[PDB]
Amino acid sequence: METIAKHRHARSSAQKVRLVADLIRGKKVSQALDILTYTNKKAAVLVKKVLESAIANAEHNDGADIDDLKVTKIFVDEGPSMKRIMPRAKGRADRILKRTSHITVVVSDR
Amino acid sequence: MKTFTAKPETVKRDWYVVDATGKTLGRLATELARRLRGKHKAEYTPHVDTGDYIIVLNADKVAVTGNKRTDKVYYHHTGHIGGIKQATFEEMIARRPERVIEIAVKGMLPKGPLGRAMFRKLKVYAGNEHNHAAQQPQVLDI
Amino acid sequence: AVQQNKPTRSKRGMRRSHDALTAVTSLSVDKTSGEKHLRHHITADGYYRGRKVIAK
Amino acid sequence: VTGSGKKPWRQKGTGRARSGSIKSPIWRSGGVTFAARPQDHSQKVNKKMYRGALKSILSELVRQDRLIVVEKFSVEAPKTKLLAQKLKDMALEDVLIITGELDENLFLAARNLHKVDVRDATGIDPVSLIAFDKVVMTADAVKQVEEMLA
Amino acid sequence: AAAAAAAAAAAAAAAAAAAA
Amino acid sequence: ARVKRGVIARARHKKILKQAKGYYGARSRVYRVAFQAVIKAGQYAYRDRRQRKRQFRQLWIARINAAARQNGISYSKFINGLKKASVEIDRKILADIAVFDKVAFTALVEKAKAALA
Amino acid sequence: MYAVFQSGGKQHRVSEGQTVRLEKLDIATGETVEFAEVLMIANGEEVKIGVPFVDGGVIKAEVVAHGRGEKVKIVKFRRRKHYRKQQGHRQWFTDVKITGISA
RNA sequence: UGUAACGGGGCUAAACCAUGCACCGAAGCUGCGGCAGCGACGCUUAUGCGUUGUUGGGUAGGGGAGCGUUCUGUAAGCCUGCGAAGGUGUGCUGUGAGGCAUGCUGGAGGUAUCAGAAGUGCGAAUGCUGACAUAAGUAACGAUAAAGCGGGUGAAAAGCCC
RNA sequence: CCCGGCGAGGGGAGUGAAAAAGAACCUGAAACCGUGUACGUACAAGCAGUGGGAGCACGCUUAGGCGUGUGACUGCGUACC
Repeated sequence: METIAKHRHARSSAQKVRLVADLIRGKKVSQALDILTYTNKKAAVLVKKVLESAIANAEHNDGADIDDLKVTKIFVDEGPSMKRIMPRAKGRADRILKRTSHITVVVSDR
Repeated sequence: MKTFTAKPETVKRDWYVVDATGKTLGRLATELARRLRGKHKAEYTPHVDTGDYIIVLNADKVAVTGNKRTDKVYYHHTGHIGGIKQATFEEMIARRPERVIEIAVKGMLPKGPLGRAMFRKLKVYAGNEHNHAAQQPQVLDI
Repeated sequence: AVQQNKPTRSKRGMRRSHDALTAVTSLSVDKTSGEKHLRHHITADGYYRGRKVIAK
Repeated sequence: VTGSGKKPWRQKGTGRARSGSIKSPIWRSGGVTFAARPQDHSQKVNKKMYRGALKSILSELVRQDRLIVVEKFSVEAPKTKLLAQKLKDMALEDVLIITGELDENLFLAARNLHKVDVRDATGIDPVSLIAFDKVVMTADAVKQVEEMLA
Repeated sequence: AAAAAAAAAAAAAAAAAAAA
Repeated sequence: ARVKRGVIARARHKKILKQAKGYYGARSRVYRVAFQAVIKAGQYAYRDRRQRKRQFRQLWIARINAAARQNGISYSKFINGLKKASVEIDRKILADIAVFDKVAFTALVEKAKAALA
Repeated sequence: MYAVFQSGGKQHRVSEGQTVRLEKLDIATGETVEFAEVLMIANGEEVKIGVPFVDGGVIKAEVVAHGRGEKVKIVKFRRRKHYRKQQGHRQWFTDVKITGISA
């Protein structure tokens, strides 16, 4: 169809989420969902949930096929960084970020 | 004001064959570099490829006169340890006569790429035989 | 040591060339389990070549 | 400043800042080095420049025929529909209605409409002539305007 | 959404002068 | 009477950066190191503006040389022949007219070999 | 199709019937200006001359407007000093259309 | 550290000396177009012009001219929801600072001109604050007192409950 | 209503003139970081740009050898304060 997908405020290391867009970038659906669940990373099962929801709108929100959907664009943008502190040591503290993402899957036509 | 320019489809590459026996070291190479540089022909300018194939004959009978048959130094360094690999005209003729022409042209040609394209045009052989007569070298022994 | 100078964007993406997960082509079919399963492991119903290993 | 001299470093030993103060003007708190306050802005200007102006400015309205002497423009009652018609019928607007004479219904009524304000012969100044182009005065007003100025 | 962040100002020196 | 320093900052930056495009890496991105870059840029433009008329006054000479060489005489001897001929100096750029007609050039050559002679 | 002529700060070859945009000289928009300082003929028939000038020919051309140049930014800059000068220059231009070699 | 006491190749004349001729070569000089400063000469009036001479590398530094920004005046005046400012792109334009026109965004205020006043122009102060990089997916994950299984729940159990 | 863990969050659906107005919510720049498309780039050394300049994609240059974008190669060129 054309449907987007975001999971905003994904807590997850963003250089790692970028790696797994690539993994299944433009390689249809219904095996790109399977790979993630049988490969490494729990980034796998975080972008996976975004994936099966994108699909589910490409169903219910117009559609009726997973037979003609290719995962056209898939990225992930840097999300709001979670400011915190680390007592680093010897009377020195540092803002230490719990880095974050906006997981974005965009399935379209095949 | 505006000019013709070169293009590598607007320069027809050519085969030439040049002597080496009556010819004299570095004065054979200025004839190579000359041709290479495209100031033996109609062109725009050296600023792209202007090479055009050309072939020496021997490399064993190029004159080096008496006093550089005596020793003409050739230096090389291998970037290791104490290094240093040294050869003379003579030791080269032992060890691939071809090299006395490759080193000549190298320092009479600029930097990398366009000299290194312009190494491919020049061929270097030892002995006056032909071995590639089939892509029609046309005489220019002179 | 403690570095000097700021690496360029290029120099990042150059290391991250080699970073990626191996595409195993994970899904596969047996004639003992037509499931869409990862090979040389569980089918998710215990099988490996048939034969349920799972009791959970 | 509402700050204090507490020093955010303990001299060199660390290199966070060379500043000794949080009462600096370059701080987040600020301070500003040439901060605004009470300042005077009143100039002298001679009495002969003062008159001098209102004589050139007078004798410029004349050359630009826009100075009008009309009498008995005083109003009988507060009601500005009478001070409308007074200007209107004489095809005037943008007025001063400047006279030394005393009619208080005239001062009061002039306050409404911002294209006219209360002006007096004795209160005279440049800027008010200049802006409010038609210039309205009684035969008595001019006679007094002479002694006041020149 | 609380925040707390201080600044640090303590020494990292421990090493001693060369050639007095 | 606080003045907020216009938007005049990243507006006068906005010029530079748009005229500073096309550049590999942070050389265009960063305002500091796209200003010490923009300087150097202009400096070179102004430099080479005069080097145009050098590098061409090498390019020309070069090729006039080759032309004449193949025919008769040397460069030296040539040019001093358009000279010895008089109004027909023909410039150096437009001394070369041999690109689309060698014989156009060759006429000057032969004419000039007799002026010299 | 050559025959060069004095164009002032430049000289120019003939291209015959084809427009050339050259350094500004003179003349209002419109109007023909002729270059009888032509000093080579060789219009493909290979009619060589070597002598000063060509007497009896002109190079006619029509001015299809003139106009300003175009801007390129002149910085004169010396590092380690306190010195920059910025300076804009844009020239001017004569155009010719060319109609010459007319006898 | 390696030729490294010809720039290099290379050269036995391409060396070296003498002579001569030719050519190359700069932002020099000349040509051409155009600009500005001062001086002068004519025309000529706060005038300003043309003509001509000559000049215009420039820190410290002096002088002389301006732009722009925010504000107040000129302003229930003008411009604007039939779309202002700002943002973001382009064209045109000026010697420049910049300006002008305009498309997109935007959803409201902004302001010719002339003059007046300034918290009036920023890359640099280990400047200050705030944001986000960088090293990096590196270091480390806080004790060398080891955990392992099987259930249970739950969507998910190496770590939890039993 | 749907996906998901009666999740979070998001997508729809409506609300609304606007939801790139959705609560981290005005306008939302810049740094910074992606994705796409076009073009370039894996034998070539150096303030990375600049002048020249081949090839390529676009606007056809809508007849014309042109402009826009990019820049192989090549002549230059040792950052700013």
